[PDB]
Amino acid sequence: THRFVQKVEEMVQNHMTYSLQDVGGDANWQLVVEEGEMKVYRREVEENGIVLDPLKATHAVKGVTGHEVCNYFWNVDVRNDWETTIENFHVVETLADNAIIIYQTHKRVWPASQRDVLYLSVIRKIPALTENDPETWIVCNFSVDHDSAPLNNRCVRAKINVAMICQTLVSPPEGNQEISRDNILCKITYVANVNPGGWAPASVLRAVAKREYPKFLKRFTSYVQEKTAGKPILF
Ligand SMILES: O=S(=O)(CCO)c1ccc(-c2ccc(C3CCCC3)c([C@@H]3C[C@@H]3c3ccccn3)c2)cc1
Repeated sequence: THRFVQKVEEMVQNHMTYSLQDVGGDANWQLVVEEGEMKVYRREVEENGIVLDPLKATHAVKGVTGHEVCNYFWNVDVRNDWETTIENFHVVETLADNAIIIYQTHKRVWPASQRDVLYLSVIRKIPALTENDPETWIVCNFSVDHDSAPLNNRCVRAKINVAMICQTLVSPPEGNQEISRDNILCKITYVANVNPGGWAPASVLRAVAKREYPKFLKRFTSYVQEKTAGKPILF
């Protein structure tokens, strides 16, 4: 269908295999911020003196489904309503109705150079592995090469592997009556592995992540709740 079908399958399954695991009981993850059901963890990792710190967060969001949260996360048309760190983005290629390649630049984090990034963004529904398990909706954004990447002399090229992974729990339907948003809960696992791609001072990157990831999770999840309130549910 397109040349990244196989790569998308591998990235998506790697997340299904490894990113969903619980880390509440795992001392290898440091719990760095908690704000109610929002739990943000990371591991301190450097390669060549450059911070890579794997970031993993869980959250539980009332009144929205995983399909909704993934649609709003993936849909480039609403990106600017919730995103606060992007300076410019351009859709570089459409691969399928569920997969695009995006070029974007991020607001500079002083005193490091601005970063840019070039990634495939894909949204998939992953069927329940057994009839006992929840279905999953996942967006994965992972860096790829491309010939129509911009020359941007201000920016160092970061590389990312991010996933927003959602499972949705509902009260079952009571005969012929729909499920209300009061009875739905979206369990989120969000993972972000970011390679700044060059020099950046470690303590500043760490302080910035510790502040901006929870701000992002809070703003984005509230944004989905606000936009879906009183709209029919899209399961
Ligand atoms: O969830 S997504 O796919 C949403 C689509 O954009 C995504 C999230 C985060 C990034 C990201 C890119 C660059 C940087 C750093 C690297 C060196 C200097 C800039 C960071 C650091 C961690 C801080 C950060 C955290 C959360 C949101 C934005 N910024 C994060 C990219 C994509």
